[PDB]
Amino acid sequence: VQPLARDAMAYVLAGGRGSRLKELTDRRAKPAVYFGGKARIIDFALSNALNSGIRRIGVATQYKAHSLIRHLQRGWDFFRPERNESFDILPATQWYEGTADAVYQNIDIIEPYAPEYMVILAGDHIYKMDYEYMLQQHVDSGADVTIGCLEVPRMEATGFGVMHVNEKDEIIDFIEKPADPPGIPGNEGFALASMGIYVFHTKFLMEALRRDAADPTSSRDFGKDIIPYIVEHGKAVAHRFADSCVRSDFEHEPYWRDVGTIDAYWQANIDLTDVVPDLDIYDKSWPIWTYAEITPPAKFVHDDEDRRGSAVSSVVSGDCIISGAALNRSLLFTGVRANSYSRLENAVVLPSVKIGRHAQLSNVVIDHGVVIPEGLIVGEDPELDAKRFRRTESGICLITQSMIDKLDL
Amino acid sequence: VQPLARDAMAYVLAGGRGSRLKELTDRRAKPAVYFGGKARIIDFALSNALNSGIRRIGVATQYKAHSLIRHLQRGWDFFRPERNESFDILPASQTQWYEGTADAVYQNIDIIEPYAPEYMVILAGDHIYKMDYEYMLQQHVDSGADVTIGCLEVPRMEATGFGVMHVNEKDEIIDFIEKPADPPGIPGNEGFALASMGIYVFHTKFLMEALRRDAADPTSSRDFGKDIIPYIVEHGKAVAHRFADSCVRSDFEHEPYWRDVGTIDAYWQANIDLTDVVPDLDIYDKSWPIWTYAEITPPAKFVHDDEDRRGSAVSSVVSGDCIISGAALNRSLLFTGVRANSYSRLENAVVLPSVKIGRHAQLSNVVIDHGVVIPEGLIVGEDPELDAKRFRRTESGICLITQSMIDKLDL
Amino acid sequence: VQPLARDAMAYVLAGGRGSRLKELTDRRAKPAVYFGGKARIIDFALSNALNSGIRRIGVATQYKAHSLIRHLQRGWDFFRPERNESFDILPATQWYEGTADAVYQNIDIIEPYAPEYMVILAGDHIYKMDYEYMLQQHVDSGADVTIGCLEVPRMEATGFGVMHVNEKDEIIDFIEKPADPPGIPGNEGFALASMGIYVFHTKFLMEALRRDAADPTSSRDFGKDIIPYIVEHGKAVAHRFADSCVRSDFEHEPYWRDVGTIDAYWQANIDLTDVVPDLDIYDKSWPIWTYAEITPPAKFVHDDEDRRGSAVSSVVSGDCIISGAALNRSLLFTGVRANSYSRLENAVVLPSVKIGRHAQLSNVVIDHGVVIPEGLIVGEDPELDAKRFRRTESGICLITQSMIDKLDL
Amino acid sequence: EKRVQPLARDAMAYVLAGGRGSRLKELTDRRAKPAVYFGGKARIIDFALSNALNSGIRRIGVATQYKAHSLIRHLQRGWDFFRPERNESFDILPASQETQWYEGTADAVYQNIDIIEPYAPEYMVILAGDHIYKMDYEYMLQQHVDSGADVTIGCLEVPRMEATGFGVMHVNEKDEIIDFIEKPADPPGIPGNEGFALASMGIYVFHTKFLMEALRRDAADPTSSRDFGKDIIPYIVEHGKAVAHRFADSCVRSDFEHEPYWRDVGTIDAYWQANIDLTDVVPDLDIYDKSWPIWTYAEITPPAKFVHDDEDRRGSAVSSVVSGDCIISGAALNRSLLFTGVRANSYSRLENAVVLPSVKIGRHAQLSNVVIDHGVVIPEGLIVGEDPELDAKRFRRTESGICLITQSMIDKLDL
Repeated sequence: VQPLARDAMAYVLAGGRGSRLKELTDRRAKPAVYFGGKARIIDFALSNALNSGIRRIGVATQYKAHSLIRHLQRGWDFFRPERNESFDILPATQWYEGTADAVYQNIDIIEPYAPEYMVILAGDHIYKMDYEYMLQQHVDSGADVTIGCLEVPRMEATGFGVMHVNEKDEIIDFIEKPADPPGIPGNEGFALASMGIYVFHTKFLMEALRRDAADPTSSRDFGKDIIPYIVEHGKAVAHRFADSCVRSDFEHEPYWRDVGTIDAYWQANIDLTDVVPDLDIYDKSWPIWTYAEITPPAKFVHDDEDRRGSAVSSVVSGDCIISGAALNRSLLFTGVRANSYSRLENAVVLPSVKIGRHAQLSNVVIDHGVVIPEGLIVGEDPELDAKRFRRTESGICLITQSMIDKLDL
Repeated sequence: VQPLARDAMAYVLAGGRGSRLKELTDRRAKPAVYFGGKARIIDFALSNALNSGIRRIGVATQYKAHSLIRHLQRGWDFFRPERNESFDILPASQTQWYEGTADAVYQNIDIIEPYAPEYMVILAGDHIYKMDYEYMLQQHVDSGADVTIGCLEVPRMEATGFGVMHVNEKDEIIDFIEKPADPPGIPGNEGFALASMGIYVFHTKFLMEALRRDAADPTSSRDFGKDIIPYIVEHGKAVAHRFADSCVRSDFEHEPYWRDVGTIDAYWQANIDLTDVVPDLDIYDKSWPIWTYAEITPPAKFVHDDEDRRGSAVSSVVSGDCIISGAALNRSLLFTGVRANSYSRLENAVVLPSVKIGRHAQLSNVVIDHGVVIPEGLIVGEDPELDAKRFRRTESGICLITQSMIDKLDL
Repeated sequence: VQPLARDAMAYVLAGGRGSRLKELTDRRAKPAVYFGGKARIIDFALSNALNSGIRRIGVATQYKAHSLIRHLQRGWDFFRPERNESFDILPATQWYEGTADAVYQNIDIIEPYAPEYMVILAGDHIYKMDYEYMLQQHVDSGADVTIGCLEVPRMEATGFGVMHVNEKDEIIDFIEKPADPPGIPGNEGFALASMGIYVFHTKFLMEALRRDAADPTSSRDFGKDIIPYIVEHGKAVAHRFADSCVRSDFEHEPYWRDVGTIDAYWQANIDLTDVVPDLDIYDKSWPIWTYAEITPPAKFVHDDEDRRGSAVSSVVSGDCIISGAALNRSLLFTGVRANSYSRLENAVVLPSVKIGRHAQLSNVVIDHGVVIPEGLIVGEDPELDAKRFRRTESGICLITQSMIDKLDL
Repeated sequence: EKRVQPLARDAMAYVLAGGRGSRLKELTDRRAKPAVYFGGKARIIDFALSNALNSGIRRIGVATQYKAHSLIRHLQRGWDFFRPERNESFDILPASQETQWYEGTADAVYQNIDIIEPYAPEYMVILAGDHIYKMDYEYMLQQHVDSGADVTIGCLEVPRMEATGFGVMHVNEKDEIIDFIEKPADPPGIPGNEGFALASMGIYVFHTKFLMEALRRDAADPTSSRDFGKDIIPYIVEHGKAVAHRFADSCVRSDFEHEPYWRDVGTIDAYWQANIDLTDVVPDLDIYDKSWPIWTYAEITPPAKFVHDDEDRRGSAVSSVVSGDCIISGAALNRSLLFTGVRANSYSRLENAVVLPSVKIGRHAQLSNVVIDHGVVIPEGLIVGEDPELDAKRFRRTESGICLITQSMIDKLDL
């Protein structure tokens, strides 16, 4: 009779340590990692909730949340309770004992709002999805939990929490990374991979997590304790990402990215420099909100036979001054200073980085605020680079300031 | 002890047609004209008021002000009355419009009175400059003047096109002259003259009766520069305040910066000079920021790198949400949202927001109005007689391009 | 599945004079008249749009617009275009030569948004409605216009532009203020009363308006020209208020008021003093947004035999100081200051009113900011009362500052 | 130089808000003292924040600690209007920057040097965030640079009998501090005017340069309790120059406030008194002074509604202060102060009651000389203020007969 997103509350689990992103997540959680030239990773789930019409949002934080909390304070500050909206930042006596405990310790935050539906969201993935489709299916199916799932070729799901399904898209088994992922009935060769997105009726959810906290035997996680429990003792249904995903007209397939490794993080950002990227960051119909300040425009200067500031096949944010520096196939976040006779290629450059004169960097990820000393060469000597910085097996160097300062060169 | 701006209300006069900007001000008052890549002209005076600590701002607008008013509604929306801040947009009505710039104040006494400020800072809303108004506020009460007037220190040859302040040894105004052929020089500093910036400071009580006396005078032109100021220069006490004293000069600004941008060449030159390696105006300054209306936009993007086409910008300023797809930019300033397409070329171009450049177009020495769609293959800057017959072209060689003109050509 | 509000624009008509409110609207448009103790009239239509899910709103203004426009600038300032929200104030040859011209002159504001549906609203009524219902009837009905109608007893409708329908609620004729109004077939005694709420497909509305500006015989009005044009040539289906009205559990009937006359304005505000008011201003599930400031609480002072500052069976806003004044069956907006030995009864007191000592006013509407001189008496001399101020037949006095200024006797 | 621009442009206010409100007992059990409500809408911390705002300080940092959940949430929702590109900043700084908490009140600044120094403020204004007072810090800033002092301290001029509970500053003819004693049993006196002493408000103005010096060389010394008044301040009064700034010179008074207002509300009786005092005809604190307004977090709420007038119930407030969204239904209120959302029902009576937000007073309940905690649902027929011995056993009753009532005591309730 009315749209269901009115009665929904998005609960964002943003306690991801990153870990596999190494120094990139040393002083910040993975949802706080920058992506795309402007936003952060957590901005996609939050914008999905906003654009789906969900007016109540909770975000549970955990590992090194100081930068994430400050981002959510400064950027997602426009919710007003008297308009029936709310944005609750819910940081962790001591740590949360998992991710279902992240919902248990904040019952007294949710239950005052009395939402009828809770949309449990992973806050460390890049994707655009209309959660109204997932809410309608949860009501129409009468399930205890609806789980969003990717349709992935049956060889990529080997590194995924895979749900096996029958012909009515009801989940009959969950397997953590099966060696031979079970396929879709009548559509073998594709398996359903878990997105970490679950829809519950709130009364059912409050009861389920409460039983979990009364189980000293439990690890207090949705995927290892809660989700297997309804899969076996109850009713679980799968929601396919392709049904809910919001595709631009310049998007060639449903887009979802885990950016779990340094190589995957690098590839997802550099792919935005392509002629027609997989992710349309120019889409106005399903916009991504984030914290942004009014910045001066980007500037390209110098044009001698010695030095020319210019960008080619590149994405350049505002407040960037490209002073006699050559940029090719590079993505620059806000406020980057590149100085004369320097050159960057295949570089993901996080905000407020300064490139010293005569430096030459190839196939790199430069962390926030790093000052690259004058004349530094990266991407030329693999063994020297693997000694000075963190180098992936395909030649991408993660460069942090603590690596830079520990060089007598 | 206490700062004077706490008890001051900046009153910005924003009803300037800027007639000599021609089609650039067709449907837009001069304070609403875009400048510098992101801001509009009126944002400088308002940002000077804010950064000087003046928490009450009134903006008087006149002709074709819908786009200016919407800018003020959207960009300057953060003032809170219960924190003793206010931002009043005061368009003419609430019999015709404002009879003059002094009537612009007079019609709005009942807006000014409830605030009861002790000082009134009358600002021109159509100039580009940075200034700390507390210095001027400080000189006013220490001088006992009836009005303090902000003045540029310009060489006498260039002061001939200004309203010039004749000043004695105490910088007291003994005569005001409209565009003198031989401008009176500063005593002891001949060769320089004092040119009015249109910045005034009054005690609010003094100002209210002046404009009320001006309103009860049928002879009056109802204008500050013609009726109120020349009245004080001879019957009251008028003192000049020197812009060099109060100008907020960035460390990378070689001189006090003030631009009128009163003609198309002057508007073009002021914008295009921000592409210098060291510009006169520092748009990367944080100590005295210029606030404006801005939205979150995607970054600028450059695509294609062939021998046929290469998207790139050299010696240029490029705002966000600009897609430079196989287009070659040189010495150009692009506002937000520009789409430049394959095989096109821009040189010495000021390109206002949301302009599309079609493939194979080549434009040199241009000002392209907001939202203009340049047809594919158009050439500007190559045939002066053809460009002048097609567009508004200055005698210096700069074309102003509007969509009306583009729609008016088979050729 | 998708809510239709996501793709609609609410276009509020707020250029009304409210002439039978007399000096209450001498310097304000009727949509800017205060109502309820904190809000103004137009806030209800705007809140209905916001709560229905509509985030693109345009408000056309005309007569006495400054305080209305200043109200919209500072109260409805939280919309952000890059979140696909918009709020346009449209005071945009002289004025609006009608009401259909109010849209025609602002097509250049509308069709760039390219909304799929237009919801044309009257901005001078007090009501709570979910516009998703009428949108969800419009696109299923396939009509060229859905018109919101109140089902009123047939002798109330004599002041309405009345339409009658068949068994399928299809509008066959439109009669403006019928002396003997046509009743609904089958169940007569009641009639459909048009509320001035129109729903269109945007592409249809644009043509209907441009063909209405083509005809020179046109008064350029919806209800007078375009609306009767479609029921004669196109398809119109009425929509019943009771199906869409948002009623609290404490509102015993669908609430809608016109407050067209001073007596009707007084009545609607004073009825809020009831124990069980017809309008529940405490319904948080459909809240009315307005311009509001942080204000001090209400203060009640003095308690002697001669003076006692207190309010009984009244509604008192913040920043109100009831100092030795006795209030009874009154409603006070923010900022009122009633001083010692004064007495108010059956009074609607607009913001910032000052009641001097010993003043005793009864059955009045006091205009915004009026200073009541000490010892003034109203309500005891019906003959003297009509001579100083404006008295209705029922004996309600509207008091403005100008009436007080001219008071010798 | 200048001598024209205000010093506040180059200052940053650092609000210490990590206190426990020790003697407020159950009122600060799940709130820090800066988060305790005061006045009818605002919380205690809003006064120091508003003083900084209205003084011209656009850079604020708030250090939190003990049970900071609702305090931090209050700061996120209310104090959210600062924009860094306008040279404004509001930093919420919880104690997670190391080992457990902040070692002290000076540790709260040293742990956050990395946030302070990029701003590069010229002057540091250290504020206690648990006092009710209105003050223009610009007077203190300008005094600091004309004095050449190392630290300037805000001081209350109180009779020496009352200065026995404060940190007392011993000054000379030039109000230059000679000594500091922690709560002297017989405090020293001011030259030219003894019978009075200078008591520390906990307000310190530093040159940021030297403060960073004093804080870094205070972390690397295990002799220090890592506090300003206990460790930093006494160091300067000995090795440098410490000057006393008197609240009477910078206090912002209304036309309706007859004396420099400063309250500590450190106990339940003091807290109850400070709120009830607002119901007086001429209050000591003028909450209607719009020249120095107190900003806080507030929502659009419905008005206050009074209803019923029979022979035995009449909803009415007398000599009281009633906030919005209050429905006084057949309830009589006298000498009370009600925050937001309070629901008082028929035949109930309140006298001398400070009623925090969203309290519900049940029918026939009669309460006298009480402080009711936020959200407490008073059961029907409850009688408080009638039986001193039984009220003392059921609730937190003060030595002067004020009962603090929390929900943790309404549930635990018997004969």
